[PDB]
Amino acid sequence: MTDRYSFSLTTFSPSGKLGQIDYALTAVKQGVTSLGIKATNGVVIATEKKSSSPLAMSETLSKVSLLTPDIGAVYSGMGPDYRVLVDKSRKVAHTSYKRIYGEYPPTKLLVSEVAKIMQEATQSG
Amino acid sequence: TQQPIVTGTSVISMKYDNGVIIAADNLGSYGSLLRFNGVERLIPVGDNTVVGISGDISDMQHIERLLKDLVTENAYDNPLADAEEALEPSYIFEYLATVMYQRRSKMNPLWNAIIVAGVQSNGDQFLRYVNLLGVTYSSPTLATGFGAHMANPLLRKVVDRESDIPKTTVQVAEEAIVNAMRVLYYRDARSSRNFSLAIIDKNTGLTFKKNLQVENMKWDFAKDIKGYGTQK
Amino acid sequence: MDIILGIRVQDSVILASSKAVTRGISVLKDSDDKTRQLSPHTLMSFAGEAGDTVQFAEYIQANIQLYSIREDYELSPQAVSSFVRQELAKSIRSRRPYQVNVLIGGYDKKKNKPELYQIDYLGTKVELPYGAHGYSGFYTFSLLDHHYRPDMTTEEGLDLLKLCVQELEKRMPMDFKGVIVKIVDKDGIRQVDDF
Amino acid sequence: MDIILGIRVQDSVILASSKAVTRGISVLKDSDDKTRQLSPHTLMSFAGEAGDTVQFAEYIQANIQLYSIREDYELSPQAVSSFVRQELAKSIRSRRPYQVNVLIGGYDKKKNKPELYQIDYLGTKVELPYGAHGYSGFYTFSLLDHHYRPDMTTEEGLDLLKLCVQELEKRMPMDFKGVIVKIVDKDGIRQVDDF
Amino acid sequence: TSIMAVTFKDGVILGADSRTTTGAYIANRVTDKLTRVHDKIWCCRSGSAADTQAIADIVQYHLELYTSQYGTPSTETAASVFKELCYENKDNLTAGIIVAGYDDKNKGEVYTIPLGGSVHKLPYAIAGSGSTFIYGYCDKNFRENMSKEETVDFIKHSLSQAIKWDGSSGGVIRMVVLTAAGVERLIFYPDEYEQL
Amino acid sequence: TSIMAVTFKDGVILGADSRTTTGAYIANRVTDKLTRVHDKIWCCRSGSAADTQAIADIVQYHLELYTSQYGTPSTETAASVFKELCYENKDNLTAGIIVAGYDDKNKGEVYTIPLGGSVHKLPYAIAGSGSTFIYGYCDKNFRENMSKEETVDFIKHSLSQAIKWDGSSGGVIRMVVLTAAGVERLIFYPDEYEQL
Amino acid sequence: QFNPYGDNGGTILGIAGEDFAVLAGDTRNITDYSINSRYEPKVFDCGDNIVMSANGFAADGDALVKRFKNSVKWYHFDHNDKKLSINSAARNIQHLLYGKRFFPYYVHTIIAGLDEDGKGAVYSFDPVGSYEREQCRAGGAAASLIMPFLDNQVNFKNQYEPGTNGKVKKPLKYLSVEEVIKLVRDSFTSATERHIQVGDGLEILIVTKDGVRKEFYELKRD
Amino acid sequence: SDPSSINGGIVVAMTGKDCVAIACDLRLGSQSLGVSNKFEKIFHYGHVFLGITGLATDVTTLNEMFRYKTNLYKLKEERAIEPETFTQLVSSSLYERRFGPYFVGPVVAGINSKSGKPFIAGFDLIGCIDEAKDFIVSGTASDQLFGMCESLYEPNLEPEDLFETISQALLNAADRDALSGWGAVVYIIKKDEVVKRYLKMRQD
Amino acid sequence: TTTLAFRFQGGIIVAVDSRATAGNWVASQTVKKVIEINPFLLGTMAGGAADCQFWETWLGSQCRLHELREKERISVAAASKILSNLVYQYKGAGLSMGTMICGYTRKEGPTIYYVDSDGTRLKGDIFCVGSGQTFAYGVLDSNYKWDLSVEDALYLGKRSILAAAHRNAYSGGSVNLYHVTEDGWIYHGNHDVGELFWKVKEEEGSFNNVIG
Amino acid sequence: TTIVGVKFNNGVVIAADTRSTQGPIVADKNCAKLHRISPKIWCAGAGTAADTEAVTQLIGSNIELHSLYTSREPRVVSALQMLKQHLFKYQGHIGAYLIVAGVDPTGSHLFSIHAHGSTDVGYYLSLGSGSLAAMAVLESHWKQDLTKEEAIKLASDAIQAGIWNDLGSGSNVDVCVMEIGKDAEYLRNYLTPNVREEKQKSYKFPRGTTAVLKESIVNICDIQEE
Ligand SMILES: [Mg+2]
Ligand SMILES: [Mg+2]
Ligand SMILES: [Mg+2]
Ligand SMILES: [Mg+2]
Repeated sequence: MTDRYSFSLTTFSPSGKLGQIDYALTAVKQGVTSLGIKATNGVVIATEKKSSSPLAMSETLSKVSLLTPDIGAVYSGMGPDYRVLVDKSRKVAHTSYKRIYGEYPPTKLLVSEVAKIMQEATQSG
Repeated sequence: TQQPIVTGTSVISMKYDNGVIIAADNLGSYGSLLRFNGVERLIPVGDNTVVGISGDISDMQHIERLLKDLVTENAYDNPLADAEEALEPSYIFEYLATVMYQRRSKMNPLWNAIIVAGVQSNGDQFLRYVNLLGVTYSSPTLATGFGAHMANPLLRKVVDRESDIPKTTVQVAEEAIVNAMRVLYYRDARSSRNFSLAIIDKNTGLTFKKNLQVENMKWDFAKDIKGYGTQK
Repeated sequence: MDIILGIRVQDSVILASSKAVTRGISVLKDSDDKTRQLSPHTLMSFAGEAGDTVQFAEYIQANIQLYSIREDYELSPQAVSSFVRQELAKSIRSRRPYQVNVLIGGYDKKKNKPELYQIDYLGTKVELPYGAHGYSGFYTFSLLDHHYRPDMTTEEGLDLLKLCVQELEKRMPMDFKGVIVKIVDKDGIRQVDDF
Repeated sequence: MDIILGIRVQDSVILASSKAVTRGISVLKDSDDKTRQLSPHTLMSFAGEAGDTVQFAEYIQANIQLYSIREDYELSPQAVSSFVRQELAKSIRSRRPYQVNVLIGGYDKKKNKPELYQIDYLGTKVELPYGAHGYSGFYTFSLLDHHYRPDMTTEEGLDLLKLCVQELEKRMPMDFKGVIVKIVDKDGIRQVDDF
Repeated sequence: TSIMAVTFKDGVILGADSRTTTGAYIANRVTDKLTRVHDKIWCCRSGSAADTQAIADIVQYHLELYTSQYGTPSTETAASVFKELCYENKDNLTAGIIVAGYDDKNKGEVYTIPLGGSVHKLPYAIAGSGSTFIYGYCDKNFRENMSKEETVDFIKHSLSQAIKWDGSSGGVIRMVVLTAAGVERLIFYPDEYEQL
Repeated sequence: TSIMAVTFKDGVILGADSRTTTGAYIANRVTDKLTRVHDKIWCCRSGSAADTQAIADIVQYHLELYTSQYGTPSTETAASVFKELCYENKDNLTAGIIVAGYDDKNKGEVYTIPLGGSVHKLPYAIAGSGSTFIYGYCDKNFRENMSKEETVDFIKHSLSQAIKWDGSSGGVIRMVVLTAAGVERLIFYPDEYEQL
Repeated sequence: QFNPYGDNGGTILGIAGEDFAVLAGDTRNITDYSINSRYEPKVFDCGDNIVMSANGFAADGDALVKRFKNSVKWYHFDHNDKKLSINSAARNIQHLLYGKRFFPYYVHTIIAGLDEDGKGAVYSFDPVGSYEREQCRAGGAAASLIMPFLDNQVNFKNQYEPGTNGKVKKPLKYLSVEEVIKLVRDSFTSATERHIQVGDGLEILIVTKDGVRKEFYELKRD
Repeated sequence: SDPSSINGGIVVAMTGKDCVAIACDLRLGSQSLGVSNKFEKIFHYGHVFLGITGLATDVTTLNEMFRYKTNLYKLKEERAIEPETFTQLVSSSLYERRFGPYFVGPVVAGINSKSGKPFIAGFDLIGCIDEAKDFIVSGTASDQLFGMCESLYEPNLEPEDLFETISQALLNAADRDALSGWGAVVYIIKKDEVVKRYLKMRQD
Repeated sequence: TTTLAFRFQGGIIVAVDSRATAGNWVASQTVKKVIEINPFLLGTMAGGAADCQFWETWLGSQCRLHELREKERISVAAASKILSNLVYQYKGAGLSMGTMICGYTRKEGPTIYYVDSDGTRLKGDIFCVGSGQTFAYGVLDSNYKWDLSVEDALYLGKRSILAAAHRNAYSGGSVNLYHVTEDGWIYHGNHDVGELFWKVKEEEGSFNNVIG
Repeated sequence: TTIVGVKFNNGVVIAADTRSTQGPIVADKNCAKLHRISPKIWCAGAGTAADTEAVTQLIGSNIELHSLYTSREPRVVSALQMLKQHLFKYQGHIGAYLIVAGVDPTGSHLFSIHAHGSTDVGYYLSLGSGSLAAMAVLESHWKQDLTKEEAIKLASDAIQAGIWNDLGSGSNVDVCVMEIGKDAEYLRNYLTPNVREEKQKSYKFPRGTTAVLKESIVNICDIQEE
């Protein structure tokens, strides 16, 4: 066994395109519409609960997730990828910030941490 | 220098309006072994004093003999041995305190903590402590060993300062002492259920109560307690 | 090792270090040079546990020489002293710490100033007009506190240093076999061959 | 105390003793005379624990002076050394032993012979042509073993003694501040004031 | 601590006092020392409370994972898991555990695991500081194939004496009965067992 | 060592094992630990054999000199002499002695003198390393005013259990009976008491 | 192993005025984290206008005070009822203490009174009898909390006159008995706040030419 | 031998009306030997001030560590760290060395730039936070400082009155400690001005 | 602690600091470390405070008994030896003493004996004892001459204690000066180190390392 | 330190004193010993103060992540299991002694936990140097089926016993009440029986009392423009 894929699966093509990122964006394009609007005294994020079956209880599937008491997230694209990112985002808010500074991270820095995780899935083996 | 072998646990006591109360259980422990169950650790001297002793029992029995000899000696060539020249609690204490401090100064202590409870000639309450180091102190409530940590807090709620003493009756004082003995039985691993209690009152004199038991115990709540965390 | 002294005067830093090497019963050597040139205008003297002293000093020397080649530039005395302090501060919580005390005498060519840094084996750094390690300060500091001036010449610094050594030779029980004296200034490092 | 040396030549005994008195950190004195005249032709040098050395030496001095007055007669060096040995042998099993090592240099007027006795704090006595206590013998005995002759003059003894002191000053870690040298012969005891 | 487990005709019964001391202070006078590691496999704990709780929790996990894969474990298997933890970590543990269980095939079984991590299958077992005082009594009074009522009396009388003489033991006498019928908890208070 | 003394209707009986160990080696397997200090005042010895022999010999001397002057001493008096030696020299002694005697006025009496040199008058007493294992048994089985035969059985059964569990105890069970009728020695061998 | 010594806590404070002296002490007696007594007197009138306190191990403290009181009694017997002056008492206490040089009274002793010129006097002793006349001395548990405050507020240390900026010291003007008692009370109130062994009560003995007077004040009991 | 009293020194911090003060002595020693009279124990990262007593190598190391961390904080956060946040950072940083700790007694002092609230805090060597309203003390004369502060301190002192109180607290405490003194510095901190004053004191 | 005594043309100078410490805690800044044995003899305090106080007071009693019996002033040699013989009896028991017995008689002239609790008795010209002894020795050795004036000798002793008081943490408080003459000692006042340091810094130009 | 936990009818109450000490010196006179693991799970700590705080925040952090992961409100048994396994692993070197109390969908719970990792169940518990004084009160006045008001009274009385009789405890009483189907109410300084009396004297100095060598402005601002 051992993970013997220690090389990048995303690489530059002759035209300078990173194919796997472009194809990931294509998958996002097929995803259900979600939006965000910022007001003076708040922010709103919204999406459609596209229920796969009427027998499914769509309340048990949370597309909009609390990351910290003052930060929330929504997505478009692959649901399972989102779910694990939410788990990692919640944890990194504690490990790389709250356990150090005794307070929750500001929005931009938590975003920065989530962004870093997504960047690494674009370069790591 | 030695080590205590057979030992007695807490002695507890307090002042009330007309006198003093003192109490101690009837156990002689041999380490964790509850070896001897009929040991009297309150020793009356005359009709005005009771000496309560904790710690080493062999040294207690020696002190008991010293006090017995003190009564004999006081009566020698003393026509007023049962009147004006009778032994006072203050005389008995000062003698013991002298002995305790001398013995610690020779590096050969009597391994005890002692409380002398009594009533003086003028009706004044006497309550003072002395131990193996010769350290002495007085307080409205006094207790040795575990009693110092658990009995004093309870007894101090009844008599918190000197001015509370005249407001405290013998019934309230005895009630507090008896409750304290129950608490010590719950929480001291070297205590017994059987104890003795002595009241020295300026009006009714010395009342010595033997074979008392801790009663009205709460254990029923134990049935509901299961496991140590997750077990149901 | 035993006595290491330092004095920063007007235009130079002077380091005096004993020549004796004693291994228990016998004095094995009486001409030992307890110093290393870290860079053309930076000198480090040292004293402490046998073996560790030279091992540490040469390790530092190698690192500063490496930096000098890489950047084609001489680090300031302050920068060198900070590097040395960190290494000792790192060392004190190691499996087996370097038991080494050092003085760093350097001439800063940018600021045109002499600089003396005293660092003990714990990584305790202080910049001083004059300094010592061990018991050397106990005998010499009262003299230095009295006579020292910041505008002293190199020659006056050497004379005050002689008085310190004389007091050491009088009141110290150990024979440290005199001192090697070196001067650090704008022209670099040189040894006073008669002291 | 530190170094005490003795050498018995043709017609005299020479005792050399260090001048330093060190109390831990500082050298308190550099002119201390570590010797007592027991009788006109008997000298005792001493080294060991502070206080006990002088206390023992003066106690012996007092006893020999007492004997001299009582009998109007000077005890032989051998007799004095035996008395001193017994006192130290008695002392070693006491509550608190005298921690004192001595050399006894005497000129026997009856036999017309110099005599040197080495006695340690245990009461271990030996008559020797040359002797020492502590570490002094470790540095000096190889030189004495080489150069010593029983027919040496006092001047040759002093020259051999100088070589021993020079070797001590070279290889010993401690500064003992030179030595006071005294000569015991038929005319009595005298001090060499330039050494 | 005074603990014991006794096999009888219909199965096995575990018994224990409820006293937990820190020196001479009774830190807990109503401790439950009868610990469940499986439906009908229990244990009595003596020694370090931290150690024996840690061990019991790990065993419970192992038997839960065993059950999911292989069905109900035997009492022998439970004792083996206890032993493995006690033996392999003997340098860092102070644990004296009695394991008791009921199978339908094997019926009531008792295993004692002393300090070293050895295993001993016995008709009955006693352990803890208070057990020293009842070796004579238990040896004289134990019989095989006793009834439920007799076994309860035997344990009650035994632990009563252990409590009477051992300062480290006291409080209530807890018991757990393991039979085909199920699991029954019993409790006996001082006013009951002190007058025996 | 396992020793005991038990008062009964007609007087008192002393009991003891016969094992004396140096570590795990049995230096003497037929030791007599029942020691006579007066005609009808005996003692059981535990602790340092040197100490308890020295003490017993001194007591015997004291009671012999007492008798010559004041007539037969009481058992209380004998216990007092034992206590005086044990208490005053507590720093230099390792002695646990049970004193048992028969008067006509007082009848059978038992005093135990543990390590510290305290005195305790009891209906019966147990001591020695083996006594720990029979506190439960003896407390459950002792009755006051037993017959001679019952008291012999009580001691025999008690010391049997002490011997069974204590490696430091063993050999024969010796007994000395003290009554108005006189002084009777009894001995019981392993083949007898092991099958009890 | 038997430890013949113990620590009963407590804090004492002696201050010498111009024509008076005060010796104060808290009334709390302790071992470890327990209170033995909320009121156990620690400062004693020893006769001849001398007040004394031996703070630390209370058994040794009581023994020393008892022996000194005894020494005053015998001084009267042996020397025709002559008054024992404070300087003579101080020297006498040195010998009592040094007598047990190799098994010391584990206490810090302070005596207070008036000297033979009627001026306030305080003497301070170490456990083995080294002593000195002092103007101001705190002893016991909270001594390190109190002394710096007294250096500042009695001796005006580090205080200079405004406008001069360090050139002229604040002048050492004499304090009244009322002023001293204020500083004593504030010293013990502060010590009670920050030291666990200090509390319950404060008893002050004031010595003047008229005799010895007592004052008692409540302290926090936690 | 005891690492927290080899070098000696003290730090004290106090709150006043719309201000905080933090002060320290200047001594560095090797037990009995005085080595430096210019060893300042107070540092600042933006408007947050940190005093550190104890083992001098750790004082220097921790200052460099917190400069390191507050500089990265600022680059990422795009703002200066606040006293409350920095206090948690000190606590976290100390506790991560739980079983090999820095032998120090840190003291934080500062004013929150947004709320304007005065803030002080103290720590033990492993990070336990003491957030007192009145004062924080640290060092080899901490007992002396507790005594001085408890008696001299009163709430809502004006900046120039607070200066006198904290100065006298430090000075007189230091003069009863062998290992403290050899000069002193006092910082008076207001929302947008900080004044630093070197005190004249005895040099023994 | 820093104590010194040195012989010179005009007799003996005795100078001491005034600080007593228990660990890091400064117990006193006003300790009298010169013991006035009698009007002609001085002793210095170092090591154990009680041991020095007690036995040097006792020494004064022995000296008084000597001159009553012999009708003559006791020699410094005899006085110092009474003390050294006494402490030697106690050797091993744990006495702590390092003192200079200082006096000026007809037969001896100015004389100093270093007496010590392990039994040492040394006659000498300059002695320094205590934790700050090494600092004081430096100033003494470099400035000492036999032909010092009483004024300059007094200052030298004062300046040497100041040197120690500055550098040694366990020395300080104030400086006590004494001048011992044949007709008895003369006290030359108490000098606060705090005030003295700044005064000496300005007038002398020393301690440039320290900002004032 | 004195800390207690008391079960009652519809929940649990926890209380503590407010004295933190360094040896015999009182570091903080109004310390906060009641700590939040989660909104409705609170605990009080005795022993090494840094360890009690650190272990609370670590488990509190992991409890929060666990709550988010499982979409369920945190349980006391989870906090307990995570605390004990962490403490046991460190073999008592983390000197945290805690009383843990709270409410969750399962009900109301009260546990104690010791530094070596052992845990205990009870209706009333006490911890710290004043635990014997507190337990004396609890053993005297505790009964089954206490009301909320009776439990708060009993808990605070038990802390008071520690405050007055234990030198390690003092100052104020903090209380937190956790009732089923309600928000946990934290009552900071529930009792204040130890306010310092007014001092006899004001120690405010005249301005210019302290000698000053140098003054200077400290640049706290960043590097400026232009
Ligand atoms: Mg029990
Ligand atoms: Mg307090
Ligand atoms: Mg200072
Ligand atoms: Mg100083």
